[PDB]
Amino acid sequence: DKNELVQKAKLAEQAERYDDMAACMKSVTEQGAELSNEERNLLSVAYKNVVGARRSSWRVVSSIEQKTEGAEKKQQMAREYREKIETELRDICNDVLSLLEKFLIPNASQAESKVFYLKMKGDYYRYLAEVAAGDDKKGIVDQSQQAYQEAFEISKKEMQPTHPIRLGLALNFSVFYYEILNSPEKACSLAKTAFDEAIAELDTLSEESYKDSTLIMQLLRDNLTLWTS
Amino acid sequence: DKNELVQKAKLAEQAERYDDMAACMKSVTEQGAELSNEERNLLSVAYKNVVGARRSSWRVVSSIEQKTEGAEKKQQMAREYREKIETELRDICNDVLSLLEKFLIPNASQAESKVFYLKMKGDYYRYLAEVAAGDDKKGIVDQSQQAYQEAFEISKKEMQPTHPIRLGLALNFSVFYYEILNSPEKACSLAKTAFDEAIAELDTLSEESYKDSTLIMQLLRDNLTLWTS
Amino acid sequence: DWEIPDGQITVGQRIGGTVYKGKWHGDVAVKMLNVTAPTPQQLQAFKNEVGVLRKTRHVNILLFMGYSTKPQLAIVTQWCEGSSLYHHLHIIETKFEMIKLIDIARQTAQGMDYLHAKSIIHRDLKSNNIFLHEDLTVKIGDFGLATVKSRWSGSHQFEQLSGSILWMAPEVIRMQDKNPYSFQSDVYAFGIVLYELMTGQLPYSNINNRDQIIFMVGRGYLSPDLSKVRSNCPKAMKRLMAECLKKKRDERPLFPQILASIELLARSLPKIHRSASEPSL
Amino acid sequence: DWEIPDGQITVGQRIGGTVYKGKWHGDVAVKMLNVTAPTPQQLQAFKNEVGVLRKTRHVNILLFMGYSTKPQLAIVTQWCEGSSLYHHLHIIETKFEMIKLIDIARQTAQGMDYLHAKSIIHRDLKSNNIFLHEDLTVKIGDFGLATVKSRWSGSHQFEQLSGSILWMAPEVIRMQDKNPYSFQSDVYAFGIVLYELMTGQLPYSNINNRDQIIFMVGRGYLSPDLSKVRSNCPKAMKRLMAECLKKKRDERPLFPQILASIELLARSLPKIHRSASEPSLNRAG
Repeated sequence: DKNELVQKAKLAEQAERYDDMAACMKSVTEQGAELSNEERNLLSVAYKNVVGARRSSWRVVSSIEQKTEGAEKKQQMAREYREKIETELRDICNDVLSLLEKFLIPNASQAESKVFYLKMKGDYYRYLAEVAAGDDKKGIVDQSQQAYQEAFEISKKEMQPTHPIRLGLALNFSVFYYEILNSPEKACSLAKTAFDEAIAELDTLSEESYKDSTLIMQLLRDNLTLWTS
Repeated sequence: DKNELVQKAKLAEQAERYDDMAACMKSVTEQGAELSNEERNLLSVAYKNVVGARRSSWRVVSSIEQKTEGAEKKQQMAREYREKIETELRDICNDVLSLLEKFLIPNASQAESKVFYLKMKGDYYRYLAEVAAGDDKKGIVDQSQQAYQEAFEISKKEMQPTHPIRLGLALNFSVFYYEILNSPEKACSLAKTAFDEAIAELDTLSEESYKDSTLIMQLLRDNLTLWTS
Repeated sequence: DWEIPDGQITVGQRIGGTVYKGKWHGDVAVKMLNVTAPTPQQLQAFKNEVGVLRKTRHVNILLFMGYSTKPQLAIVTQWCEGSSLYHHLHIIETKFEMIKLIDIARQTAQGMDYLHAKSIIHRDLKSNNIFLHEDLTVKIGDFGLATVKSRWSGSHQFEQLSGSILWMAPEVIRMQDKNPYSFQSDVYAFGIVLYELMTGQLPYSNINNRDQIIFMVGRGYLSPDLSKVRSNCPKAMKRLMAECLKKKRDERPLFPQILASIELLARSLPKIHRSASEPSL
Repeated sequence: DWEIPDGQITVGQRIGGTVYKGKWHGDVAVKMLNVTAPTPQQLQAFKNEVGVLRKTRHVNILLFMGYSTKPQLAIVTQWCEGSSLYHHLHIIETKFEMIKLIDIARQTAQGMDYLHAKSIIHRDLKSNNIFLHEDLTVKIGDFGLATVKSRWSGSHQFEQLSGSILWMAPEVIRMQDKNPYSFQSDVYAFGIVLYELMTGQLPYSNINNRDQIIFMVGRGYLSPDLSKVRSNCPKAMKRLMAECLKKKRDERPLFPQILASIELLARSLPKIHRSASEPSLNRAG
């Protein structure tokens, strides 16, 4: 019952149980019908929290693995755990990504929905990239670039420069440039122009998303200052 | 290899992965040999963190269950999740408690070790009590009382009043009185006398456990002030 | 003298007269006018606002640093890192502990006590003019409506009522006297601040008619619903809030009595953690 | 006016004229004299010190709050929680990260830049008159020797040299001019502060003869051993320290050039930080 599955999802969220939360919204999405946008947001929160817990564990242990340059035994132990954490992290990304390919992107009927799910697809391939090594990696990076790019094209054409979603896409796509493709200048100019373009049209801000747009603009500018360091 | 299992355990701990941490020390304890006391502490940290995550989830959802006084549907949903969380929480407590009955309490050779593991047994039965309803509950409460009491008897006879472990036992045993047996006056006088007795013998503090003793004395006095509210 | 020779100030971003983040011996806040031709009324406004700030040196008054005339009329003050109390309470809904909330009350009172002690009535105290600097120190700002009590009652002249309605005392709204402002009107505003602090919400949330609120508050029909205070709010605070909010201005306490109360409110109060039990070493 | 009517101030503990922790609209610091009969020289001292403080409003100058005359001459300022830079560096040996040390340098420079910009020479800058307020903000205090530059070389007259020797510039020690103080003498003191910051120790630790240090520094024989800077000290800082410490005062940089160089030292420095990854919009709530 999509409305039960959704009500439990918010219960899961208040209890800080994001894997339960993510399981509810997963099965909602699987009912094959277009997600509402309170629904869409519930799915995005769940999986961002579920995947983010693994990303953060990965980074801690990956770091231990590098600070133990043999120390072979500690380094072997760290490597093994890293790879165990990776495989949780890949299952999570593949889960999301198959939801995107199978239901959410095909059912997206409005432009804002397509930019949102294509960004998300850019995001989950980027999390797979953070963690890919070798043969896998170029393919994975290409897919992330391609989703962001498509999203970026639609959002430039359809949305106001201060729209939270267009701003967030520019934020994440610029992060992809800097962090995954090691191209800081491209990252800086993508973020600079998204910032300047939103300053040029502050009249387009609305009461109900004012807050998010404003926060993302600040995050754009903070990365820039970090990247120019 | 007890020393491998222990080295991974500290790795688990730094990565904030307390279920892995708890799994290492479990299998250490199972090697049947007396735990060292760096070991003992690693086991206690792991399971305190593993069980505490469930206790805290239990409290959130138990609360939702009471604030949804029908609201039958929400209350049914909350009840179900509560009970799912309970059963994780009981498995964890039983796991610990069978380690205590089977290895740690029988192998405890020094007085300080017995007070530590008997307190721990008081603790895990108390966590089961927090969560028991009806038939189970008196038995469970009796066992908690009995472990604390035995511990309390040994610690009064063998340890200095400022010993962290004796102070902690008084702290937890007083919490058991107030919270599980709803006897605040008994709880207050147990905590007051443990505090006053440690003030009387500040010369017994030593360089290396000064800090813990001092913190527990402060916690004794904070509960008292809360309980006298 | 506090005139900053032209050229030294380096205006940057904007925030909300109008306020910019600038540069003059470090980060500063710049509040210059955007009117190329300053009317003699905007001029006396400036002269007056500077006049008041000049008399303030206290850790809970936002630090006046100097003024400029040349490029545009402007007031320079310390820069603040961190948000307004408004922002914490109604935007990012910061989950302050009750001891912190009491402390914010206390500091805000401290700054107000200091102003009144030098005869300054702020006249625009709210949750947006109270900054939690570095999240630790309350700095009261925006002295654009501030004024000094004149010993004579024939120098009040006339002034068009301005200000945010949610913090305006009934007597101010009614605007029946030559001068309806008093130390007590500032207290009332602080009363509404207690309300935001102890409840988490602005007053009159069910009413969205601006003119209706002005009319019903001025008339006595409408007043804050004190039942909306959160349950952890010390009884002494609820009482103190209701006292600051009294309709009959003379029935309101002044800031020493406010600091005398809040001074003992947190003095004989119990900030504990209940759960305690036994935390891992 | 900043005269605090008698009775309002409530003097308490002591710390180190003489300084007490008191009460006046919150915790304050009270520096009143213990001389029942203030000589007209102690009087002009007071008048002058108040005169200087009155002109300061900046987050890195310790906040003057007002003065009292009645009971005993006294200066009231903000209270500080937390220790002096002296105390951190040589007493509790706080293990600051190099980015923090640079930042302390930067703020100290910021406060000095502000004073010099209004023509105040502090004349007693050291590691004991620099407070890390709440461990986060440098407040420069003790303006007991502070003075304002007179346009006319007919006011210096005669003042008996006083101050801590480890921070006194050679020209000040020598005391050959009518007025050997300058913005540059303050810079030199700040130079010694850089020394404490980049090395962890006071200068001349092998010498314990007070008069010898005065004599050898004034003469040019003695100067800080820059080799004692810790290895994590950015080369730009070592250079900047050696420049502030130049014996020929005119060769020393002033505070804008010091604040302009320090701003760049932290610009291209080795620091960690960096984050902001798809900061979970979370347009829920």
